[PDB]
Amino acid sequence: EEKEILWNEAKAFIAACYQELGKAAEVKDRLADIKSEIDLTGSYVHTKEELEHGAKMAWRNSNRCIGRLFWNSLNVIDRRDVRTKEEVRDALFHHIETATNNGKIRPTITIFPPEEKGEKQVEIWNHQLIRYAGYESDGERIGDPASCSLTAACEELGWRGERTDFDLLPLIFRMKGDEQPVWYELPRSLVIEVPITHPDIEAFSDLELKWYGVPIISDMKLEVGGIHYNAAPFNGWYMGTEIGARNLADEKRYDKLKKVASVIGIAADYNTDLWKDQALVELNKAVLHSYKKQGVSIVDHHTAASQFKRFEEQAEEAGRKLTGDWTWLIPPISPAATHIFHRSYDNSIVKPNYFYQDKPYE
Amino acid sequence: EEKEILWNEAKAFIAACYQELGKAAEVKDRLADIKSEIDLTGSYVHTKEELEHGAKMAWRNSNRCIGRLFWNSLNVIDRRDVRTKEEVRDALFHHIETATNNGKIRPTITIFPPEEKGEKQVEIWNHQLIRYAGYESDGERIGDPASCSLTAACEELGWRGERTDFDLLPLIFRMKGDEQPVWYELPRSLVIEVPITHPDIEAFSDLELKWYGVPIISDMKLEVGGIHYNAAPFNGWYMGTEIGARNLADEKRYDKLKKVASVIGIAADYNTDLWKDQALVELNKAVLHSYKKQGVSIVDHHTAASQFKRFEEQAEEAGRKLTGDWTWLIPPISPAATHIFHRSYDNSIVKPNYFYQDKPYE
Ligand code: HEM
Ligand code: HEM
Ligand SMILES: Cc1cc(N)nc(COc2cncc(CNCCc3cccc(F)c3)c2)c1
Ligand SMILES: Cc1cc(N)nc(COc2cncc(CNCCc3cccc(F)c3)c2)c1
Ligand SMILES: C[C@H](O)[C@H](O)[C@H]1CNc2nc(N)[nH]c(=O)c2N1
Ligand SMILES: C[C@H](O)[C@H](O)[C@H]1CNc2nc(N)[nH]c(=O)c2N1
Ligand SMILES: [Cl-]
Ligand SMILES: [Cl-]
Repeated sequence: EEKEILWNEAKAFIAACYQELGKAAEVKDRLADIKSEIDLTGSYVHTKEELEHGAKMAWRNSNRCIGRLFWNSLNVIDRRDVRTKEEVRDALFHHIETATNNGKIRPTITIFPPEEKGEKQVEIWNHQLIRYAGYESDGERIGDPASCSLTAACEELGWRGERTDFDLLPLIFRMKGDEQPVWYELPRSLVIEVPITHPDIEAFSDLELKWYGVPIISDMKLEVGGIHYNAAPFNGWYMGTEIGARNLADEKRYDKLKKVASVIGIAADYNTDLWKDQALVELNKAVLHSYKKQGVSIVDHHTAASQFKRFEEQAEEAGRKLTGDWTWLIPPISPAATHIFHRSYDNSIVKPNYFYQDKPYE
Repeated sequence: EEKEILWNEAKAFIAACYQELGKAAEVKDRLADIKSEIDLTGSYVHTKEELEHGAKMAWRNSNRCIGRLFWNSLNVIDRRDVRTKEEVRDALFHHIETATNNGKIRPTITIFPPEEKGEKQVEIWNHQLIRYAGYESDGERIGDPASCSLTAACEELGWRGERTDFDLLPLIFRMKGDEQPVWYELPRSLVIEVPITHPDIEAFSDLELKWYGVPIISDMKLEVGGIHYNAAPFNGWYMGTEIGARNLADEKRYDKLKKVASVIGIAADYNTDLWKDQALVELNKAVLHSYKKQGVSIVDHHTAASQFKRFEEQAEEAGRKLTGDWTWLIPPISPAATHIFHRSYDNSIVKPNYFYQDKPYE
């Protein structure tokens, strides 16, 4: 059964991949090769062409992603050759450097060896490669609450955070054969951060807010033609609302709205004053302004929605079915000001794609 | 088949209705009565108790409604006794008066005779009892574009609008047996309107915006125990966002955001300035302020969401399954600031309920 699943997915992937690459005449022979290889070894190995396009198709099929217009320009780094934790660490460091690109962010994915018998070769513990630690003890909340369980895990393994609101978590991953993951502190020279200021309101800096430049998802599984790439971190640039409307605004995250209201000089007493709404807008203006002043790539939700419309149009012109998750595609502020809000999307799952997987901690 | 459907729905409704009313011992006899009545006549007649509670259950089951906390206090007016267009007109006039209640809006429903053989006794053409006309000719847009097709229909029948941006449409409905609907102009003394001003920005009045006090949906079908009440208009009070984020903001409605931006003194040139978002917030603050100053009932989306949370809690305590449409329940501004955004809802259809029906025009 396990191998029949692999063969079925491989058949579907290769046909589709080779179609798009105008290599349709080579499907027949390559399928035989794969079929023999699965019979002999219990698996098959992607060509670099197949792997690159698979990772691109996977982004294109990500229903919850508004930034899919640029699926075909994804920078794919092939690291199936790594065998040591030093090599994984350096590959991860390199990803941060080249994706950051001095602020001109390059959408990039680094692909590590895939699962064998469902056996992971490399197991990344980080949710993102760059993220802030979180602490909760004796009514004391510090940092990012979403990071509380990973933070406590790292601190088991001998790491200690400074207990600032923005402690950088170490890279943490486990190798096949090892019982414990290893952790490495991030070189600060690799991590761009942006202080949040407001274009009009000088007092905004009193909040001492900041965020990191590059969101690098490192805990999802990339599936291509029946092959499970459990370790394959990828990044784009931020949409402003992810930071200003969620990361810094959610009560279960940094919960900054009351403080924003105070520094922008409005009362936070009456629901009918819409003070949360006003604070959200100003905080979001601040995030966009700050990233642009520093020369770090970012997109606002209006521009992003316009780009996504072009993605929709391109899908139609290419004769591709479009899939999407309305609940994730709408931005968390002024969603009805985007075209997305006013139409519906088929939330079917097409492969290749990126998938959730169970956390090794918790 | 038609009558078996009626009997099945009746069985399910009466059992549930009489349970909630603590009249469970009377289910058996009432079902026989209904069963005989369907056999003899092809239908059955609700007691006033059944009708009132049915209309209440129907509101409680309305998945897309955030204001369901107050389902049990709905004011039900039984007008199954009407036979003449004069009686329907006066019933409609009365609904507007008593629901408006000098600004202290009473959630009310007026229930007209139900369909017989799927044959309507009364056929209401209005989408809401109080709404603005819309015109489109020679590139000229006036009023509410959502009303363009009904407006053109009324103007076929001898009505003529003043072609102001806020022409009140006449009541328009057709009686069984008549080929054409009749129309009656609304007495202005019955219709409360609210001029939109802003609490801080004096120039806001230059926009000369206004809206009507009471949203009275008059084109949906109320279904109770297999009986189709196609004509049964109902009202609540407005949630502010319905007016400020949709009716006045949508490009396909009044499309006022650029004008709002100008009068609040901000540029409408760059997506990254979030000018639409800022304009939306101020326009929505204006709507809430204006309704409150005039003494007309209204609720903000934060307070409404808090109320809906209590509805959720009450459903659980009563042992009732909760149903809802996430896509309609989230407010169109700052949705992630409400609890609704952060959970999921089962969108199953439970009866009694209100349903869409085909328009007699278009
Ligand atoms: C280039 C800039 C990009 C932008 C602005 C962007 C924007 C977004 C946003 C706003 C979300 C919503 C997630 C949330 O609300 O927390 C999202 C989800 C997602 N994006 Fe993108 N994205 C970009 C690039 C990429 C790339 C390069 C990939 C992968 C190759 C990707 C794959 C995804 C996936 C898988 C999700 C959903 C993750 C989940 O299920 O939780 N995106 N994107
Ligand atoms: C008391 C104040 C009420 C408030 C604040 C309220 C709020 C809302 C809101 C905001 C919507 C969303 C509709 C849209 O986005 O256009 C809605 C939908 C709805 N409400 Fe309510 N509502 C109230 C009372 C009622 C009453 C009395 C009924 C019926 C007895 C009702 C039945 C519905 C129905 C059926 C819908 C969905 C209509 C559709 O499918 O398009 N509501 N409500
Ligand atoms: C590559 C990329 C670029 C960009 N601008 N934004 C993204 C956002 O993608 C994610 C960011 N952060 C977390 C996730 C995954 N979250 C999984 C947990 C979860 C599940 C369901 C709902 C929820 F709110 C949270 C995806 C990814
Ligand atoms: C009773 C009541 C109170 C209150 N505050 N708000 C409401 C709102 O309910 C509606 C208001 N206006 C129109 C409708 C029905 N719209 C049907 C057309 C439609 C279908 C699907 C999507 C859409 F945007 C529009 C319901 C109803
Ligand atoms: C059909 C499409 O999802 C459309 O934009 C929906 C979204 N959710 C909504 N929510 C509300 N409250 N009102 C609406 O008219 C809609 N329209
Ligand atoms: C599961 C629940 O619907 C939750 O609030 C969803 C809604 N849509 C979302 N949309 C985005 N972009 N990000 C999220 O985390 C969520 N969470
Ligand atoms: Cl993030
Ligand atoms: Cl309305």
